[PDB]
Amino acid sequence: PNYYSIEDIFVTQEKVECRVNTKLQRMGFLSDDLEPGRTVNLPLWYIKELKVNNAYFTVAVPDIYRNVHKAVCEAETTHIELGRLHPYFYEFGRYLTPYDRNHVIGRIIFETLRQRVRHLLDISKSDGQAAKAEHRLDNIEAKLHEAGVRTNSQYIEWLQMT
Amino acid sequence: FTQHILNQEESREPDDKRLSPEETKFAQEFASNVDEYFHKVATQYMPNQEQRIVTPNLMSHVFLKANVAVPAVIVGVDDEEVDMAAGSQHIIPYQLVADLIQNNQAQLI
Amino acid sequence: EGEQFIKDIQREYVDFLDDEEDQGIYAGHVKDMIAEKSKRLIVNVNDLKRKNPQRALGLLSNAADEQLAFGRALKEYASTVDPGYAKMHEDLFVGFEGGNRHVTPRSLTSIYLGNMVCVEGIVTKVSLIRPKVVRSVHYCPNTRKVMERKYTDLTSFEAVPYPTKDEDGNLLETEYGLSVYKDHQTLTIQEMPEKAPAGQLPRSVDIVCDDDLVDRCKPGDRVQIVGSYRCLPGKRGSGTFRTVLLANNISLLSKESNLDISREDIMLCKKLAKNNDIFELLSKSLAPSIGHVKQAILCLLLGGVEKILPNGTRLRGDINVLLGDPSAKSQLLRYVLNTAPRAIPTTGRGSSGVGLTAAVTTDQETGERRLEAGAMVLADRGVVCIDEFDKMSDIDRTAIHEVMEQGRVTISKAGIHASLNARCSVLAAANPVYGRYDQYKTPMENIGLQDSLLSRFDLLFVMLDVIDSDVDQMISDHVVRMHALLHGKSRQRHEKILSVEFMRKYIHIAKCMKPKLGEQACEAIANEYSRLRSQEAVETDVARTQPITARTLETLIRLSTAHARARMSKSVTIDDAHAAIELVQ
Amino acid sequence: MFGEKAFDLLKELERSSQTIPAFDDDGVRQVLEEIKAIFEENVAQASSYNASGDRSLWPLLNFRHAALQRNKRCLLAYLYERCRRIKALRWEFGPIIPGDIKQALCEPEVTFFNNYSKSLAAYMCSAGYNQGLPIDLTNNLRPPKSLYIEVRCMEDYGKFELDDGEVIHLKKNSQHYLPRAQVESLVRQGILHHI
Amino acid sequence: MDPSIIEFIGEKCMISIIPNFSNEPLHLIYGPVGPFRAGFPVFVPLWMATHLRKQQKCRIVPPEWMDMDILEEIKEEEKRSKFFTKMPCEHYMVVAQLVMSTAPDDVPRCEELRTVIKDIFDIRESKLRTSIDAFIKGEGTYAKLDNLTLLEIHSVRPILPYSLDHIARYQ
Amino acid sequence: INLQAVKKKYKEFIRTFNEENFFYKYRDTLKRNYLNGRYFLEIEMEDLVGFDETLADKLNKQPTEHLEIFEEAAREVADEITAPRPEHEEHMHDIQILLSSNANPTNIRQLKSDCVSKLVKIAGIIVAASGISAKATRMSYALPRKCNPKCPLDPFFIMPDKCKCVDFQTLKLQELPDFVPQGEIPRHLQLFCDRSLCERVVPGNRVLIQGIYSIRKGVRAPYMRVVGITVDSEGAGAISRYSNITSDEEEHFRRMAASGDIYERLSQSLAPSIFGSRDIKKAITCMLFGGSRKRLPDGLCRRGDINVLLLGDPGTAKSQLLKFVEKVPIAVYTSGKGGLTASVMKDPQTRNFVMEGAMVLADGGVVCIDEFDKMREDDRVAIHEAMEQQTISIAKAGITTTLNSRCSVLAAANSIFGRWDDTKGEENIDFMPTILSRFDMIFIVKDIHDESRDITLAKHIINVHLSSNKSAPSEPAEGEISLSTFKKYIHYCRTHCGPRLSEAAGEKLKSRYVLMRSGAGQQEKASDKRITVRQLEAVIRISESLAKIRLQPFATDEHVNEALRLFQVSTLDAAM
Ligand SMILES: Nc1ncnc2c1ncn2[C@@H]1O[C@H](COP(=O)(O)OP(=O)(O)OP(=O)(O)O)[C@@H](O)[C@H]1O
Ligand SMILES: Nc1ncnc2c1ncn2[C@@H]1O[C@H](COP(=O)(O)OP(=O)(O)OP(=O)(O)O)[C@@H](O)[C@H]1O
Repeated sequence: PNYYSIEDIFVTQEKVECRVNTKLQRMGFLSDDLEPGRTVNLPLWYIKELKVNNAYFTVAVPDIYRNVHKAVCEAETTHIELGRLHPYFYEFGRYLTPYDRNHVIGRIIFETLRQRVRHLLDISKSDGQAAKAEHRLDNIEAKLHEAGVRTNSQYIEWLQMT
Repeated sequence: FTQHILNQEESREPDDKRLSPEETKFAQEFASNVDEYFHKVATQYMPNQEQRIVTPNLMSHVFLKANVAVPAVIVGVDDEEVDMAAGSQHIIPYQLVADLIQNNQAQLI
Repeated sequence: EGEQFIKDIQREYVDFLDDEEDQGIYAGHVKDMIAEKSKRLIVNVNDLKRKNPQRALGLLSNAADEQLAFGRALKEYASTVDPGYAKMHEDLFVGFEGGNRHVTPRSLTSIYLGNMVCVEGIVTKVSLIRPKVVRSVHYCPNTRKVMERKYTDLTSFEAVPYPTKDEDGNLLETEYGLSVYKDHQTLTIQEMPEKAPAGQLPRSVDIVCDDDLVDRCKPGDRVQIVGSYRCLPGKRGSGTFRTVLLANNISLLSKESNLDISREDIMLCKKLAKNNDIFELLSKSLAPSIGHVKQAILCLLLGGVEKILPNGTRLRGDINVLLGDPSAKSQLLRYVLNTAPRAIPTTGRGSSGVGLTAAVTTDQETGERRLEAGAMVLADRGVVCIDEFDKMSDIDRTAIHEVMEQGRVTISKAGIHASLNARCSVLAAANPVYGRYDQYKTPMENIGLQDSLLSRFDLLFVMLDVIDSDVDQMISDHVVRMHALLHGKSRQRHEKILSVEFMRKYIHIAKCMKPKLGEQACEAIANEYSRLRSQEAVETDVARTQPITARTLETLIRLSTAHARARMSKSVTIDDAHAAIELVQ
Repeated sequence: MFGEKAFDLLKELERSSQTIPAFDDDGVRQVLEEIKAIFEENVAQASSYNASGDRSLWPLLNFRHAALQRNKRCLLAYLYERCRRIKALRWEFGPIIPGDIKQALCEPEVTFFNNYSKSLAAYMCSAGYNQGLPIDLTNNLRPPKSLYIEVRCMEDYGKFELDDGEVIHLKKNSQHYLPRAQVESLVRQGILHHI
Repeated sequence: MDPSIIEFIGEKCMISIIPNFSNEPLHLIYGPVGPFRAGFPVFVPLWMATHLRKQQKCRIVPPEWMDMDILEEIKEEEKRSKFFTKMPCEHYMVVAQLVMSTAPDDVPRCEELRTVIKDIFDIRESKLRTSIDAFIKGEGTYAKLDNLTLLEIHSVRPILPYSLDHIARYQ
Repeated sequence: INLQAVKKKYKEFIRTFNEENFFYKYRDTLKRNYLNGRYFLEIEMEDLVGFDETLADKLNKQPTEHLEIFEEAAREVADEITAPRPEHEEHMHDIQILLSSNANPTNIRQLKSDCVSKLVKIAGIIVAASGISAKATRMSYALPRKCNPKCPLDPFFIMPDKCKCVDFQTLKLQELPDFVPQGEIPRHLQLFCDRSLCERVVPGNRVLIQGIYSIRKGVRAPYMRVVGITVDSEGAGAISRYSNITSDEEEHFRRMAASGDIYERLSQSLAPSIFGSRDIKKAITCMLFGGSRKRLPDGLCRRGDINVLLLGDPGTAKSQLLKFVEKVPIAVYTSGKGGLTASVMKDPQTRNFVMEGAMVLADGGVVCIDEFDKMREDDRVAIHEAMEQQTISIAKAGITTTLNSRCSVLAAANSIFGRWDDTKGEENIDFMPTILSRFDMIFIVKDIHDESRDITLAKHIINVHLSSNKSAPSEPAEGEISLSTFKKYIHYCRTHCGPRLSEAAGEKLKSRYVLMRSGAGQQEKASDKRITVRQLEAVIRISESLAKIRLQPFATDEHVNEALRLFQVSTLDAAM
């Protein structure tokens, strides 16, 4: 029940900082009653199918995801640097996009990965020994990264009977 | 693609065009087997009551080889398929073109 | 007027002036209509890329005169918008303000030349000031034509440039007053070093500044800057090369006024102030990573209270304390270096500059005669820590006596009589002479120094470690707890009501008030001091009751003052008395 | 861990690339002792008056749903990668020389294994010839040459060569009465990079 | 995509050589082959010249597009080729390798040809990256093949598209 | 001539390098350097003989010019391949070359007037080198008179918007310790480095060097630069920061890791000549490996490494063991007589108070000393401090730059009168306990008698001490081999894994330390007369080290029974 991949369930787990609009009951995994407004972390599976118009919880984004960095990184779409404080960053909106109520995120994501349509000019080889640039990585670009390394490493073997 | 191949085949079970019989032999053999292997996981408590699909996607960009009129022979395809040729290509995906290839008008590489 | 594209560039920075965003906001009610007159407009490169990318990244690739074109356009604009304040006929440099490339002082490395970029490092070498020579409205009574001649140098723009016997031999009275002047400055930065590979030496930089930007912090803080690169002199055309930096606005990154402080955050503070049993929380706030004090270390983090008289004298307001065998006393002071402002550790083995200078200079560019700084004035209006105290020499101790107790530093380095205002506190660490010992022989003489200091300090005190066979499993329980979020919600808490950031933000108002004494402290303090000097020296404690003086009063009043700042009760009570005094007993 | 271990589950085969000592049936036992611990709650409140028909129970439904998702699909991986790598070496030989052990057959896998063997049975029947010539397809690629001689190799074990020799000792110095039909299985399992 | 898979494509192409025999113990195989007699040319595919030249039976000579002059003017045509250039048989990067491997016991000028063919190879390859630094807006109805070859394009094939589709879906 | 070189020879040389297998070029290497911003290239010096037989014998004599004809050929051959079409040479760029060889190393004592303006090869050692100021190539030395109404006598304004910029670092070299310093001390030399080789050599390493001995102004001055540096292979002479290790090396490494007979193999690794002393040795090797330097949201940067102790009667091979621990990633050694002060001196140039800074020099290395005993207390307090917080402070003059360094430490000793103290009570140390407390290991040495041991230590040493014996039969033992492996293996293993404990280890360790402290207190009460956090926070580091060994992140307390039975030695040593 998904767009599978070997990352079968690095898929619906990304945790958020959702707010509260009105009350709920019996939080279960965390009172059959609560207040209007108490910040709470939540996974993505059960929220995946609870009706963006319906309002138990609120317009809700994380802070790296909040529009300030994301705007100035569709302007810093030249060296927005990643690391591993948020390793995957490439199809989050491919669920989360419509839940903002301020329609911002899809264009950001597309520009970022259109920069990979601009970026991988360079990543075309395995020149020598093992590992070169192996921690600025979402682990979906890592797939095609290894793949291109493979195709070049074998194309090398083509270049003569070698 | 053992999942919804069967839906087209139960749409008609085409003639020698789409599939061959021994493949269907295989398909039913395998579809039965996975369940009788799932036997020793959850079949005293197998499900009590659609979503398992594998190979549906029809937009993986491929490379075309035209073989036709050097002008733009316009045919059944969603996009602006303009500028068809005799030795050339303007790249496209597969949803919009599963039509020319069944005519053997065009080719892949 | 050089290459003709320069004027296209002038109009292209005018092309920022289209509509409401800049034609409405950024020009007009911006400095002079609002009448602050801080000439430097506020630029943000991102909007420039969002309007003119060729003029955005033309700037962060070259700055030959684009600054000057910005200034030309600004004066052309304001001359139309409001010519009344168009009477400052100079360049009017502007922002360039606002993570494209933010390498360290260690990596300002053979490129970025001709670029405008970012640096971080230490506020350091807060240094000397001079004015600058611009242009002067000369005059000749023989002819009575007030001519002019502008002077340049490379550190202001590209080119390089007084008149006597000008035309044929007529008069020249150089008229000042209408001759103008900027302000000038020079200092440096060092890498905030803890990113270092300590197999290497953290490297350095060189920075120059200009007029309305001058001398904006003290050496010993952390800072950000964003500036450009220039390199003038000979380089085997005559001898190699050098660096300097300009083109910037200042950014300090350790403040609270940086925070958007409206009337709501104060409102949360004053709401929650009504909660009484918060002292025991804030004690358990400071050191969430360690038993064990900090109820009062807090008060040390509140400076103190200053009290003066008409045209008489003044006192020092702050507190200083310390008490212990080895194995969590040499790891409880790094809750100061990186919890709260102006915190500087010192060594325990370092001489000649705790407050000394040595005043050494060697033929400066100007006539710098004699001065260097110390290590206390850096900590004015705050705190100091040290490790390894008792092993310090018996040289500089008396300087500590003086500058602590007298609350002023009025010293001389054999050339110049000196005076300043340093009104700080200090800590250190502790070690007995013979290791694991404070109890069987005596409580005193296990420390081994003058009995004058406990007047200068406040407390004769005690600190040890072991337990018998019943509670040893209880310390096992706590040690295993030390070795999540469960049951620290039995500790009814939040990571925003108890934290670092909000905890820091309760500095401003607790230090802005002046919680005066009422009267009902008086009889209590008097009767208590009576009992204190009477019967603290009996029942196994006779020799540990020597250092009493009439100094427990100024400490008590420091204490009730500080405790009156942590909830802002503009008054003082008996409950404050108890919470302030129970330590001494 | 709460749905992570399958990358740990194949780690019995971490070394087993092509120098494989042997293989085992790891990582099912406590892991499907789970599933009968949880169905109780997964169907506890089925159309019940436990909450009198109210909206709040929707996390429970999806809890069951995602639990099934993770369980079943890790099962698909523990099935399919085993079959696939074994299918690689089972293209490198028929059931002439089967697995190193045949002790790590996770018990129901008899059906699975042998069905795929009968995949190749169908393959042989239709392909090769209509009646079925089992078409020599991935091993014994000698051009037409002699039928009976032995040669040198590089120390394989498993010792399953039942084909047409008395005892050939299929290792380095499997050097004995080897016919062609005896030696009909090997090209790459770790044997004859060197004649 | 492999180093040899496309030799099960490309090696079927044809050249023309001279063997040294009369007709063999069998004379001719029923097919497009011509008759076998020494001292004269015969036209063959390329899955034998491998088998033949090292079987010490015959000589071998190349097609005409292998030279210096034609492959010294095609490059200066290629320099202004804002799109593509001349294409001698369209899988000519592999016939060269399988010729210059064995054949050079008798072929002439067996290095400078390598020089020029790589000098065309690299320039066209670096061309086939700059399509990408202009390929905007998901333009999946507009691209280049016009006089492209095959032995380069497998050096891109699994990298870009396999992710490009499910990525640039947004437009 | 200037051009006949670039006209054909260098320009076609790179183009012509041909071995089938279609690798043997410097073209593809140049491009795959170019793509990733590197801007360099390497060559040997005996490949040109594979191209010609003259140019090399001209490369030695006039190198300074040839090594720019190379740069011109390099860029004019490389910018043709920059061109995808005429539309992506955004702009050209300059490169630097490297050359290497395997000819023979020399010594500093032969660098004289004849070996000047000429290529060389040497092998030395490093102390320190400068910072990174600047130097450039051109802009818009003698700058003559003419001007270009008058404009007089040299009015030249540099236009440094239009100047350029390359690097500058000034490296250093001291000799090796086996080329007649015997009746002398070792001399040394200062150097020069140009564009891409700053941060290529930290001080404290073994070098190969390719350089040139040229001057700046008849008593005029020396200096040298790099002409394509390379490095040393004293086992792994230079394998200290970078990685030319390959997947083969990672493969061999991790294939050694899972081999579960490596640790008891490695307890016999250090001494191919010494007998016995194995429980002493099971944690002289873990000291290298180190555990975890876990900082937290509060202050507690808790103590990362571990520390060693030993004191014992002479005659048990202390010195050779510590010299060996120095020998086998980076470290240094003194013993006594040295500091409590650090280095606030003054360069007589400019008269400032610079900070030269040598526990600095083990910030990833380690340190070993003997004689904490016979060096008195004026220099023990700075080292009291350093090895518990690593924040080496400074407060002398107007600077408070409390820098830091992460170092461990190893301690030998000598007690008076042998085991006279060690039988009876409180003369273990004569000085104080808080550097006996602040350590981890507690390993005493004795030399007790027994005739079997006597006769065995007799013949065991003779076959060792007979005619440089170990040519053949040392490595033929099981796995006790190759310190070079140990160097590279450590510099992997320390720099990857971030291990930490399980659940089950914690309670068992707490109960065990509880019983330890209770036994100490009972010895206090069972004698009517007289247990730190440091002991727990150190013994945890041996679990850290072991998990570092086998490369498993998470380790067990049953895995660590060995460690706590090592600490048992300490416990029953300080038994009294
Ligand atoms: N209650 C506690 N709170 C915080 N840390 C603790 C506690 N108990 C033990 N520790 C840890 O144990 C170690 C104690 O060493 P510490 O730094 O206190 O020595 P020290 O008091 O500086 O020694 P000396 O006073 O002789 O210089 C520290 O690493 C500390 O983190
Ligand atoms: N257990 C041993 N097995 C083999 N050889 C030994 C042993 N102990 C000592 N030796 C020999 O003696 C020498 C070691 O003596 P070492 O220098 O350790 O004494 P030391 O510990 O320095 O004495 P002190 O501590 O009093 O200075 C080595 O050179 C070695 O050849």
